[PDB]
Amino acid sequence: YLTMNNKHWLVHKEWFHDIPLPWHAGADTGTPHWNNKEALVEFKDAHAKR
Amino acid sequence: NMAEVRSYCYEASISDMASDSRCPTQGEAYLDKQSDTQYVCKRTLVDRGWGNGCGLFGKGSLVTCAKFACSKKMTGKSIQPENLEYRIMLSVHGSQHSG
Amino acid sequence: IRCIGVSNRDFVEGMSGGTWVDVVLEHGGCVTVMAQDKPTVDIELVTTTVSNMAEVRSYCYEASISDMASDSRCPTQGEAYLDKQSDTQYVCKRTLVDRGWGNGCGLFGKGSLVTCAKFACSKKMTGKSIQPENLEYRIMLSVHGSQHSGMIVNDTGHETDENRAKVEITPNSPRAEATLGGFGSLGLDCEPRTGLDFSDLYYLTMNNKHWLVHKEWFHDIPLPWHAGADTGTPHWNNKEALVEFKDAHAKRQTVVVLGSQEGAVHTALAGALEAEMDGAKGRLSSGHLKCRLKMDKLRLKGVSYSLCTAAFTFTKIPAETLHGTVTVEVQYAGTDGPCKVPAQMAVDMQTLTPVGRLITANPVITESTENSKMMLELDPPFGDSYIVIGVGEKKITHHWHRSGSTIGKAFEATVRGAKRMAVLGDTAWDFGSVGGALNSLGKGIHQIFGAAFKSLFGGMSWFSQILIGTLLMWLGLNTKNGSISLMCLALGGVLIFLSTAVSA
Amino acid sequence: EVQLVESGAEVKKPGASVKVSCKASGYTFTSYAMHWVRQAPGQRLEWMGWINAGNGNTKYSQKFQDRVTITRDTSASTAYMELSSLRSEDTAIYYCARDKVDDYGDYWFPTLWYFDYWGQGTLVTVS
Amino acid sequence: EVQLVESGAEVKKPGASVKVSCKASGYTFTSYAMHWVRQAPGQRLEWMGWINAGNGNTKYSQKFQDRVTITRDTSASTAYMELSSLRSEDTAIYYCARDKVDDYGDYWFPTLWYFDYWGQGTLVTVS
Amino acid sequence: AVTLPSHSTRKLQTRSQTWLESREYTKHLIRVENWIFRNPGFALAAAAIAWLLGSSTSQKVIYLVMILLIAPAYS
Amino acid sequence: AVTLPSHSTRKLQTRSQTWLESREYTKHLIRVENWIFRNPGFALAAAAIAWLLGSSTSQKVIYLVMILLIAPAYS
Amino acid sequence: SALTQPASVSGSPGQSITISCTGTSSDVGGFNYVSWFQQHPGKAPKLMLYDVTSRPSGVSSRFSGSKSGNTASLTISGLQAEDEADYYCSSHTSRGTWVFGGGTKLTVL
Amino acid sequence: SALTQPASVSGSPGQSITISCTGTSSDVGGFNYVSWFQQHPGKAPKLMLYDVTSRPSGVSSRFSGSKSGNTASLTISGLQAEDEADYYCSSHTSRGTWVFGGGTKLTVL
Ligand SMILES: *[C@@H]1O[C@H](CO)[C@@H](O)[C@H](O)[C@H]1NC(C)=O
Repeated sequence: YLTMNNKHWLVHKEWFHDIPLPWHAGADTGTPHWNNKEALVEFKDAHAKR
Repeated sequence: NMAEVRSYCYEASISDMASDSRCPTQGEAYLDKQSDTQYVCKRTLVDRGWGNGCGLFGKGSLVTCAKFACSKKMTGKSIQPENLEYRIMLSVHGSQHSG
Repeated sequence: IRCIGVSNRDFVEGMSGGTWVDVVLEHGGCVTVMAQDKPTVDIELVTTTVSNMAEVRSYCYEASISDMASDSRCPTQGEAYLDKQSDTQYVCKRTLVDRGWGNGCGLFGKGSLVTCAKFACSKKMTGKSIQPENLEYRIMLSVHGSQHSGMIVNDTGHETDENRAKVEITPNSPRAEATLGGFGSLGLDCEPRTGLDFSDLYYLTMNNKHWLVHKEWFHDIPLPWHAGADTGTPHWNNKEALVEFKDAHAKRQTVVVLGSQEGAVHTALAGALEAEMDGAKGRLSSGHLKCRLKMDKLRLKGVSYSLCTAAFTFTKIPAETLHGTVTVEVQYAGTDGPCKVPAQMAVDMQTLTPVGRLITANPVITESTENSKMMLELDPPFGDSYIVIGVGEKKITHHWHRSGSTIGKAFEATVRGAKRMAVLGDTAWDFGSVGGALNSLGKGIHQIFGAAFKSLFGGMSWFSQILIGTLLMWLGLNTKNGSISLMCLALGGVLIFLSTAVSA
Repeated sequence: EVQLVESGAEVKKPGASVKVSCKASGYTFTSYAMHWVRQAPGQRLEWMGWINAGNGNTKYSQKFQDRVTITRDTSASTAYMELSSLRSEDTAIYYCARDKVDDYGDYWFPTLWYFDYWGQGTLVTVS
Repeated sequence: EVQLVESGAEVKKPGASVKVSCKASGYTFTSYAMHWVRQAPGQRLEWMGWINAGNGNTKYSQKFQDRVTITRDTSASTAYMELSSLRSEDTAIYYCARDKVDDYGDYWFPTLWYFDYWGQGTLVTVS
Repeated sequence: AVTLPSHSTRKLQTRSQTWLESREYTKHLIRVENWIFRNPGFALAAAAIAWLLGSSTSQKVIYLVMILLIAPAYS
Repeated sequence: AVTLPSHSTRKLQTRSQTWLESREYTKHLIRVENWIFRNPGFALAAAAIAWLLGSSTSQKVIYLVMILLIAPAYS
Repeated sequence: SALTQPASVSGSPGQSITISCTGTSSDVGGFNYVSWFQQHPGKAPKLMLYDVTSRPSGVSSRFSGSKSGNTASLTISGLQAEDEADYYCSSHTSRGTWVFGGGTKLTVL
Repeated sequence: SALTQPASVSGSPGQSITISCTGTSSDVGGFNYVSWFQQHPGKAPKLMLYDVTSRPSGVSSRFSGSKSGNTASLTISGLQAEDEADYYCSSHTSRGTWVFGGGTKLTVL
């Protein structure tokens, strides 16, 4: 089952294990340690200004 | 009776920024956040001039490490054949209509 | 000065043909102009202005859905309807799915159900439009000569400082006469109109980060466009794209939002322009300009002065900077007044006589005291050399060794010459000056092949560009006449090249 | 030529919202600059700043990463530094000074000089 | 020269119907067109007009959309605005002004100037 | 971002309607169209290229189909 | 939804950094690869199909490139 | 929907004053339709501008119009003593109707 | 990140005084950023150094800066009569924040 917000739908273990987003593992106590993160938070610069 | 096999954060809240700014041939910039765990860092090379103020000129090796955060993760909750069920119904026309 | 170690800087050596030099100014770098005489002016182009603007459409990211009140009818008392469709703020899809005897026809089969949702947005693009008039490319002028790299301080925004000079050139007033006190008035005539092909670029807002995109791209977005004329009651065209009516197979119909599409729109923006806005403009980075730089009125300033006296104490170790010059900044001590600054690159000392062609002509210190503060630049030869000012007793000498060979500067320079041909190309032939039957016939052919090419292969991402590159390559290894194989392999090779040059 | 004034930061109570203003005068603010340096009586000048310009950006000293902010209003060339909760130790003078901004309007590397002029100073007391 | 003159009405009690005349003088009728701009003293001018005297067409402000109706008479070269079901508030003075029609005789987009002349006014008051 | 996977490379086959089955296909085609509506030139180049390989008449057309379909979708 | 246009079909060419030029050009490639790592079977079928058209050797390989690239992206 | 015009203004003779008429994109911004009507109170209004920058023939030449964005600026210089006419800004909206601004009572000293 | 310069050193008119600012490799040593702020008891600390030296436009030759690693030495000689003020040494750390030494209040004559 794949829950986003208050809706739910089945997905296999290929589309679901193929997602680029952060991993997170099993549970959310406190705030979790987010695997990956490269997909979100894309940062680059030109002109060599910070 | 479902488990949770992984999660994805479909939203993002960046924070806290800062930057490195060490000169060329000073080696590397540190900034300690690459030590701590959720602060994403990508090291880039700022060709650095006298405005900043350094001895040589060329790739300057800084990275801004901004602290990641999440909101509203999508859970991947998983199941197995157990803890499943059906609840089938039966008809048998006979003579009825509505019960 | 104002451009050192700035990378993409390109210095043009000598205008030629009667004090006329044309140059292309792109934000990613500088241009430092040096003539046979006259100060060495360092032009650097910063920012761009977006003026009045205007809104074109809008797009919704996020769909609230309320109500959904439904209407069903019998197998035959037509298809369904309900009051809420005339509202036009709702969305309804009549799908014929339901059954008999359950609801009530005494007529097994069909059914028509209208399901109407209330559609209100939250976050939305404006998608403003740019027209070439009224945008002026701010441009900064920085002449070398006497200067620390601050110390004078006062910049030349309003003036004082007398070394630099801001110019804002707009298509309603080009020819930005710039007055550099005591050097000369450097006039320059730029075309703001024709450089970037605006009017093909809509200025695009999201939440804060703003972008520039094609009308061709911006009209093709599958969102419930708006018309952007006014609000008061925003009327959303479409609404169909962002909500989806999922009817269950056994019975009934559901209204389901597609949720915030926000990020997906970020993905679709791959390769925009990164843009900055403020209330009346929206600072535009990137860009490029074309300008004929008129050197007519200039003076070397104090060509006529003494050689100073004893000093030569220099503050720093020149610093071998990128591409060319070793940029020197001395402090002749004890000088009386506005006296010249002797500098020469010596192949051997020995009998003086340097060949260096330094790029900072007639350097001049300021007033009396001792604080002095003059910064220079010298282009030495690639071999070993001695940096020397040769005045007073025993002066002060320095030993310096450049790296790389004339072959290296040869390949290096055409490397970038190619990138000038690659990005912004078809104006790249405007980097050189006083051309005819070399640079114009050149820019002409390149402009025709450029228009055809862009028209032929538009729609090309980097990966695509490489693929079709290799296909044209493989044909270039085959077929016949040594023409379509050579023309084909040629054009394939240039895509591959434009790809790699884009990436680098 | 260049004037920087503030309105005085008297004394509030421990748990008070103090807002200090810096009125830029004469010198064109446009792309101007600013800073805030609070020093207590004969204190270790502290730099609790905000590199503001036209754009309204800020970067705070690790010490005030989330305690105080200073919004820009170019209607009057005024910067407002607001430190939430004036506790007792703050009695120090908050000066506003400028390090005029880079050409591009974006501020990263400051000028060689920092502060060419300074506010009059504001004594704000927690008592 | 160009002359516009009007009929000086009276109150005609709340709920009555005013009829004001604009008889154009000193220029060519057949290119006159016509407007009606209400004003009493102390508030903003409203434009409740119509725009076409060649064909007799009309366009009214959405406020007055159906209240006024307008007759043109070329024999008298006169346009008659008539405001039915007037109320206490519409105590005002009604000027008639011109913005010359394009030659096609169809009036869609005005001259760049609008009103080069004005009726001399008719103050209308409601009891 | 650049969420690659399109669940339709798998989907699931069942009596009931899947998520966006209609929106899905029409969408795949309407993407290609206002791709090529904005680059007729590439129809020229693709034409000459395809007609230059295979000599066999029809595959020619197969090459045009392959090339017109890959340019907008992947790349 | 399913916003079709990918702005790279035009981009803009300027010395300055485009939006996602890096993660762009690759996320193309890395999309194709797993897509292929999850369906080796289609590498078999695509292989036999391509190798049955054109008879010309290297034309074959063009067909496999044609088909392997068309399947994951353009449905 | 009346255009925004400020209530009133004064000052020394010869001195330039600026009257600001702010509309929306529906009218003042996406059109060059503007005019400022000098209305001598109790007398009939007259039109002191037309086509913005332009002026009718019988206009005192020291009136000047201007526009950028949504604005209409009537800038007068060396105000001669009898220049108090209630200034109303008016423009042609996109919908095909004309709207007169709130008007600026002009105050001479 | 802190500035440790000395608290107050005394010297007679004309003999030279030397204030030492000792920083980190993260600020003083790894950059050219140094500035010395003369703070009179009465007026706000004002600029009087900036980048090792380079007098701003009030040279009053008698002030000179220097650096040797993580040092900042402002050497004043020729005591400027009533030049007594607190002197603060400043630096731009690389983390992007400014730090100011503990100050050296000076004693003159
Ligand atoms: C700075 O500009 C002012 C005028 O605003 C001038 O009086 C002063 O001499 C200038 N100083 C320098 C170093 O340019």
